[PDB]
Amino acid sequence: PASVPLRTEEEFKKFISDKDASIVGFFDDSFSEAHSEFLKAASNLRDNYRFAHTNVESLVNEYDDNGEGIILFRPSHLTNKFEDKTVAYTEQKMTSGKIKKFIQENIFGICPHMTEDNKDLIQGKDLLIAYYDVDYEKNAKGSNYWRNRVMMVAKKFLDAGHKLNFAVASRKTFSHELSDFGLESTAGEIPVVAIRTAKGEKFVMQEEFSRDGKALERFLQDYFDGNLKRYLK
Repeated sequence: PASVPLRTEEEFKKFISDKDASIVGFFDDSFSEAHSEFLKAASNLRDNYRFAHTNVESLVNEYDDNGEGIILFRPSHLTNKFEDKTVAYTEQKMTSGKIKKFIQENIFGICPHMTEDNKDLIQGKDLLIAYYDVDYEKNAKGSNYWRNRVMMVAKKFLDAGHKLNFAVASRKTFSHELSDFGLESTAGEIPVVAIRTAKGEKFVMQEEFSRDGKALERFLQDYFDGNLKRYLK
């Protein structure tokens, strides 16, 4: 069952309550080229992502207007002012190739929480990570406080046309990665920040992370302007 059939609204609401994102197909025609292409995408990628599909009429009618849609639902605990919880597939034609691209480009949003499980999906492109005591079990309050500050700043650079991906991550979980940046792992609350480019250059924020976001802002400005020396371990 590469994609989970959702048979009621209640099963749908259950599916999307996960700590990870949901990729949900809405098809009134289970035999269409499009439905087939989604099950193909689902069979191909189900090891790293959560797929489900539905022909429940109220659901299909809600999320698409022509009985043929895909929506990504990002995790409820991560919803924020800077982006929306849902992303619709808006290409005219659904192919497995286009669908995989849409997942890769949209599933994580402005600043995912990087975990042990999703790290290989998030890493690989030019990426800023803020590391701190992220833990949505015991510390949702702290986790949101710092993530909202990273996102507020990131959103401004993104809107301005800059290309860089962002994430937050546990300074404890990723204690080993930190040594790449000459950062130590502590139980301390204040984020440390470093960028790794796709081509392997590392840039480490020097100033302390200020509550108003301006230290991050100055670091990113210098990064984009080409004013930072890279970190050599």
